[PDB]
Amino acid sequence: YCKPTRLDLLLDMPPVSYDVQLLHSWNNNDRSLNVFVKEDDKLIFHRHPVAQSTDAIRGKVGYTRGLHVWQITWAMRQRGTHAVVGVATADAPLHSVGYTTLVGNNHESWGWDLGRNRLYHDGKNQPSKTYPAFLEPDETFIVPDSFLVALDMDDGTLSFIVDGQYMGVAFRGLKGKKLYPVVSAVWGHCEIRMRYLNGLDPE
Amino acid sequence: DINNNNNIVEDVERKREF
Repeated sequence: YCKPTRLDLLLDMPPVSYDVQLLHSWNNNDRSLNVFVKEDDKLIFHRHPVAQSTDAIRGKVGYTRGLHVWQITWAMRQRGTHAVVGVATADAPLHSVGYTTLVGNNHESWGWDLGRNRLYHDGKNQPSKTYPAFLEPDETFIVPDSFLVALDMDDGTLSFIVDGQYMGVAFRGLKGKKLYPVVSAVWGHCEIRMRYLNGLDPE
Repeated sequence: DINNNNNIVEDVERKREF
């Protein structure tokens, strides 16, 4: 549960400008059509209040190498029954009927369910895993409104940092892919912000 | 409903996938 040195270095760097944030923000050309990027606030998408629907959207950049960190802000009261945060390849589906853990439900996505404290990957075929891993079985862990996602494409891992605490590696095995930030949501009018902070090339 | 959604608004993504 100790931050890697490379991550400590990145987290120390001043964060990138809004102009650069916009290069990595939510892609309005790579979404469920039941969400949209807000015109006046392009770091944020809005989900239309569609019943029995789960909807996702990918960030503009798919990372293949280096360490990358971004910030998610997702207000507790706008999470509903299935608030999932992670990464996906370009082939991951961005919608399902019903309310589900869309991100992590297939071989193309890896998600942390913020309400369940559970990780999903190929979730129709594999069991979910408790995260953070230190939680005893019935134990509650409240994810705050904002937290960080760390994708290390060189090591091939996804981890999370919550209120400055490294929560451990969530997923492994990601080397050689091209992975995009993604969230799946079920709450009507939820607005979810993603802010890219920095990246560090390999070496 | 339980997720602040309703049946009145169109499921555009579902109709796009039809």
